[PDB]
Amino acid sequence: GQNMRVAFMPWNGYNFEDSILVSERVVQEDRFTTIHIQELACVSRDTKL
Amino acid sequence: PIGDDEDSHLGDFIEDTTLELPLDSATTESLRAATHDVLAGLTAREAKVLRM
Amino acid sequence: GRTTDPVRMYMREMGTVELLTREGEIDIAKRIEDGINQVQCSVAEYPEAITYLLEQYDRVEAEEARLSDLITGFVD
Amino acid sequence: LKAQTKTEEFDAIKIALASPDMIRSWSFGEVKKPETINYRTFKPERDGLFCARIFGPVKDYECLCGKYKRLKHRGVICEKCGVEVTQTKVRRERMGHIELASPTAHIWFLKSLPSRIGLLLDMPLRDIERVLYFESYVVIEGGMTNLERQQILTEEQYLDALEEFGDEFDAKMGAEAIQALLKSMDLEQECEQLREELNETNSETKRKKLTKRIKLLEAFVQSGNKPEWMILTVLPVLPPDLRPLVPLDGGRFATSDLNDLYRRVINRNNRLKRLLDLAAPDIIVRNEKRMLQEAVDALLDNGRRGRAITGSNKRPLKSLADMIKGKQGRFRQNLLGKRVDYSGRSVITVGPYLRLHQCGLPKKMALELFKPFIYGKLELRGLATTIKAAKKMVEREEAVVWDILDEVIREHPVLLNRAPTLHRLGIQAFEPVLIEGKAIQLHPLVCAAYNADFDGDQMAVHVPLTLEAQLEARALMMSTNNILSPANGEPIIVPSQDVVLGLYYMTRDCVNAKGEGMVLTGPKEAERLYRSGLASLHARVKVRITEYEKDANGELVAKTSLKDTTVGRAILWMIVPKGLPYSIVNQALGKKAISKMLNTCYRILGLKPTVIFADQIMYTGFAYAARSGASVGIDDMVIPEKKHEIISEAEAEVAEIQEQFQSGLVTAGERYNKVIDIWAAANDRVSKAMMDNLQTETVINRDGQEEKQVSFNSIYMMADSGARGSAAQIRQLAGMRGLMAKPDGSIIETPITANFREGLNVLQYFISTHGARKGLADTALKTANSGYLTRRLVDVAQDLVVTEDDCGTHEGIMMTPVIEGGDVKEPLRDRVLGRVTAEDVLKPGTADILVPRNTLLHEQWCDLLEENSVDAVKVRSVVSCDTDFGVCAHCYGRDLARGHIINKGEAIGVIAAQSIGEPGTQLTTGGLPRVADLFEARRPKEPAILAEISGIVSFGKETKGKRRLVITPVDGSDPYEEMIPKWRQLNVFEGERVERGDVISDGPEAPHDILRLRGVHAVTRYIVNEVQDVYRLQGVKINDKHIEVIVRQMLRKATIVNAGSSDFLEGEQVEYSRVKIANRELEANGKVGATYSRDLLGITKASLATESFISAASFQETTRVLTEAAVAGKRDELRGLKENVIVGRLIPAGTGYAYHQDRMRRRAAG
Amino acid sequence: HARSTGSYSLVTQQPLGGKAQFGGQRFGEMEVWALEAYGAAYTLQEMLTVKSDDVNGRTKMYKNIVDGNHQMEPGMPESFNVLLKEIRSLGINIELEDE
Amino acid sequence: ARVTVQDAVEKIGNRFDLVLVAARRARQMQVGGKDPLVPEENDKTTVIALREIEEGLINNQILDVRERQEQQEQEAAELQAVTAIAEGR
Ligand SMILES: [Mg+2]
Ligand SMILES: [Zn+2]
Ligand SMILES: [Zn+2]
Repeated sequence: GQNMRVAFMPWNGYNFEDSILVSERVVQEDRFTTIHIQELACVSRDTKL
Repeated sequence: PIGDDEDSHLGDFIEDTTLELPLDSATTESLRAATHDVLAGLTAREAKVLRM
Repeated sequence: GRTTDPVRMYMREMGTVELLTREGEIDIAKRIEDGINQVQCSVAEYPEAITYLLEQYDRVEAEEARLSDLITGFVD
Repeated sequence: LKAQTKTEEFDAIKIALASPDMIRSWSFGEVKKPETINYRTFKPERDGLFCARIFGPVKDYECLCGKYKRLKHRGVICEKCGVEVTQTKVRRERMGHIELASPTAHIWFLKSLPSRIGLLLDMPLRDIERVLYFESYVVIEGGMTNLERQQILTEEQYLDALEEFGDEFDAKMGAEAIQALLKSMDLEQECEQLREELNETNSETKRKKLTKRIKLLEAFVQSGNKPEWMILTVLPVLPPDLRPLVPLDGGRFATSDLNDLYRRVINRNNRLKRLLDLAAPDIIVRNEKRMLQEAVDALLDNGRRGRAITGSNKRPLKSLADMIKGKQGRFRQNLLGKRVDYSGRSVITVGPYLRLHQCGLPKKMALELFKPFIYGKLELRGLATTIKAAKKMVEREEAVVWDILDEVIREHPVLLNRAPTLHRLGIQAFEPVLIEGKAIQLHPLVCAAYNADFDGDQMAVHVPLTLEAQLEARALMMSTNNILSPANGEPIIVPSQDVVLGLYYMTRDCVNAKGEGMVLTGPKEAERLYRSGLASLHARVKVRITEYEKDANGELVAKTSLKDTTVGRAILWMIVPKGLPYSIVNQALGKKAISKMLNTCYRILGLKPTVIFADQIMYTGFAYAARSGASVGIDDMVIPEKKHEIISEAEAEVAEIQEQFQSGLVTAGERYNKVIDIWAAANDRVSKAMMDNLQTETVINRDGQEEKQVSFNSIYMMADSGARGSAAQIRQLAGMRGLMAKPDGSIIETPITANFREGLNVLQYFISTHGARKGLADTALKTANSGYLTRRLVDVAQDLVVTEDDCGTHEGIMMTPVIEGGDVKEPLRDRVLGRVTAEDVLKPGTADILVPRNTLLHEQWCDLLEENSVDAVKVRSVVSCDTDFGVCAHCYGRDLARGHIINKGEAIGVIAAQSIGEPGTQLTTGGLPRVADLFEARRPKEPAILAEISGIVSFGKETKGKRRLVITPVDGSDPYEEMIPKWRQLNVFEGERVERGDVISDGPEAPHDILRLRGVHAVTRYIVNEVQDVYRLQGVKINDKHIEVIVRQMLRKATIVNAGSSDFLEGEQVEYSRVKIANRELEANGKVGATYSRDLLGITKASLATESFISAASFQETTRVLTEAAVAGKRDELRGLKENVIVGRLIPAGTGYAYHQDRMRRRAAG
Repeated sequence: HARSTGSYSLVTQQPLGGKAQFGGQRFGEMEVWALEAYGAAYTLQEMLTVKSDDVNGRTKMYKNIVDGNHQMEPGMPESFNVLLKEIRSLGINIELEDE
Repeated sequence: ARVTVQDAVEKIGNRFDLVLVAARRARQMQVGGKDPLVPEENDKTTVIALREIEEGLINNQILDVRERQEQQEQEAAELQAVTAIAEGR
């Protein structure tokens, strides 16, 4: 994963239980972004028709 | 029985393809209004001939 | 004695009867011959059994039936 | 008025044995062939398990041959192959049959534990089976010769007997024999004869069995079932669509297991007819008959003989019994669960901006959820031509649909639910707020009710389709409408963590800070002083405030004054609505206090102001906690400076005692105890060291040299406020943590010397690991235990609902404070709160009635009783309620999410069980199994024996296994002598008088005793006090009520003593009995009234007895229940919750109570 | 996941995802109890009848939802309806009395 | 929106029968046979009905009365229609 700047302090209850409040700097830098590779299939079968 | 050892068993996953979707069933009921109004549009005899 | 599971209650129930001697088979078969031929003879002694066969063959040559549905063939 | 013939809205249900002709009545054709489908054209072979003629057309409104394909031709039976062209659904309906050649026993009535054919004929099981397998001959209608009727013979015996008696003697074998037995049976004659025999001889062993059997007989007679029907002449076949052959991908077919079985049965049966027409020898046809019996049995219920296996697969084929029973213990689909449309779910987030009456919902989710509403509303306004085009629009997600969605969402509530549903608050209604994202936003204050963390917990959403559901959700399931736990009147909306740290940090006072000792006009300029940075949030300051008191009659008094308070408290006071006094906010505001604030506010201003108040409290809590800059560093945790010294001294003690063991001054075990004691004491010392330090060590100066107050340190504020953390965990952070104990439970004498702030080495951590694993394991286990407990509880209560308004009985239990040991483990005010007085109570002087008769005691009444010294109040309870088949609201109490008295029709049994069950995860002989034992009313291991009757006692006889105890009453006789084993140390004085229910020994006692000897109120008191002793010791708040309703359900059954209507020893409903004796005291017999004795049945035992059999089939063993009901021809009228839930109609409670009532009275009347 | 009206199981008519279009959430015994504790009868009925198990009620509902009428004409759940046939398939006669 | 139903609960005591009555009325509005007795805020029939309960102008008594009256309002219309059915004899 990726290390990053963290501050411990309640921020307007947005961190309420375990909840995590992250800046836009992270989503902009595309660091925590992930690439998914999905394999999709198409089957050509034989029906009595 | 399929995986998980659970009550999931093969047949429980076999979907009914013979049923019709409600999304279409509402249209089948709606078309009957459309052709009805549109048939109210023509002359009574044209409507009789077309309905026939 | 009864363990349930009818495989057993069968397997044991049949095992009582003793195997036949090579002669006993002939004895039994002879008894068969006696019985049968008895009923055949009893059939031959009935007038209606004859007259019926005649009435049937009159329908055989009349094309209302076939020779296969009456006789399987004679002693010939 | 012609009653009816065809479909109506049906009531009750009936169950009984099936006649051959009745079986045929269902059957629309006889399946004559094992074949299924043609193998090429997949059409059904005629007269087979799958058939068009007998059952139904393959495709909708079309004949098999294909002649009539038109929807017009409908009631037409085709000339080619008769198939009436009708919907394919009828192939899911129409049943069938098979005519069996040889008679066949129905395995459910052969192998049921009390074998029905067996006890009906008064014949043993092994005999009957021995007869069924052709292993022996049995007599029928023996007549007068040599032999009994039920007597069993053998080959040779039967032969000899027959040789002696040709006629006037009868014996058969096989299924035909048992059938002949059952058919020849005359029940009435047996009734007469058995009544006589009952009346003649006097022996317990005789007339016990006698009366049991006659009762059984006459019951079976009154049923309408004739014994012959236990033997199947005809075998019904289940509709094909319920056991489908339906194809799959790759041209592969999949079919149920009922086809293998049915096919087998058909095969063997037909082969039997064949063997009959071939005149086969006896042995062969016998083998075939047996095989047929086995096949049929395997079809009905498999596993009671051979466990037959499916084709090519080892796994035993599933029979009809397994089809009914289901799986997962006892779960019948309306139990385990059911899939539901118009729903969704996802990960959840915070959303503090939300009001507590609402919540966030993902856009896309709301779109897909409300899709039909969106369509209809789209074309209602005219944006879409037809429904099709509407679908195209929402599918394209055109910009115009979002507004329409905003329309359909507005006043339309949605239901939110979590995974571990325990109490009713597990599901709550909210107003949807459209949010961009895939996550569900859930209001923080409600996070307590769900027990939901933010660590990835998911929530599910359901849409209240029907109008009634919308209003139900809004007026009941709504968040704002439940602010109070149903278990106790304390608010469940209590602020959680961040917010309470905010309000705590706000109101608090440091010794010196900006604006110290100044004065301000009002909270406005106090806040204005703070925000500008001129004054500090916490400083001691006098400010003028205007507080209101509503103490006038329905009217707010206004008064002003200069209060000595802090800046923060002044700022916070702005929020506090109306008639609340300033005192409430003048304190330090801990979690408890901040809760009591909301509480008082609710018991003063009402609902709405409490709601808005709570909201504001959350908002300000978050804001000021944010501004606070509260954080946690490594230096925030302070270790005692004297720690190492305590460690070393306590470490000297161990070598002291060690040297003593070396010299032999002390034994090994005593040494162990010594060292363990010194280490424990050490831990206590370091704990109370770091506590004092971390707590008061802040030393600060005001205008002088020095002074010291409670610390402003972060971790302390967190633990002290109640936001999170506690002395226990803080102790483990700074000071050493405990001593650990090996899995055996032997506690290690080398405790963990280090802590988390310091490092733990290899050993210490390894030793901690076991504690961790046992922790997770134990907790994860107690969750399941709790679940099982709640299950038994709801099963035993359920249908108990408030029905009648007031039974009007002076009866009730005496409510005193708990007063255990030293001072007051729980007050009187809490025990009597929200309850209703049985009768008026006095002052020290009398003819002054404070609380009249029966009145709800609310906060004012209870404080009025607190003003006066009254220590004693008699209170109406649900256990003593005179109302039969339910509780009157006047008996129950006011408790609910609302402060008003309990509503008519609310189902209390359920909520009671839920209330008892929710805390059950928080419970540690004692413990949770102790609770389970209590409700099960299990007699303990080493109990105590109470005195049977009052009066002087003495020790009788001598030692054999027991030394008899002879009781001697004052007036009445003294036949009573109890045999008490003398190897148990006694208590009772040989020369003293003992009241009934005194201590004749020590140890716990079975509540059966307490009920019988000490009385009903006594036993209910014992149960409630003991279970409350278990919960309260853990810190769990549960009102006595719920426990009391469970208790009432426990004692529902009682055993009669006297006679004059029903049987002597019968255990029966005290409702039935009390209603019958109250009715028999007048009219009828002048007074014949029979005495009973209250019985105590355990919860799991009392759950067994339910009128409705459909209900019993749910949680009990299905196989037995269905039979045992079917023999008596039991008629289930519904009337309960569970049954109506299964059958799928409105619940006879809640909203539906207006239905079932207006019905129930219409029934059995004009 | 979200679902309004999807496919249905053949053996017993119940919501089942066949398209990767997900079957609805499972409403269990505990959730049912949660409804029972409140006074909501109609929410429960609509939950286990029209929204799920009723082969008629679902569609008859849908038409009303789009028509702008919120009601239900519940009928009998297909589960219990099958249970009747399974019980009656044995030597047990189960009937529905009165009116 | 209606945040708390407490006021309606004040107007009719039972609180389940509140749901029932408000339901019936909300239906009277939703399948239109009638119009609101109080200004619609864009509130759906669900909430409008509750507002009608809170104002004390709608409850079980009032509804039953109105309906009973309407039965005769129709009887008056069909008065000459059904009496023309004398062919029954
Ligand atoms: Mg969690
Ligand atoms: Zn045909
Ligand atoms: Zn009562």
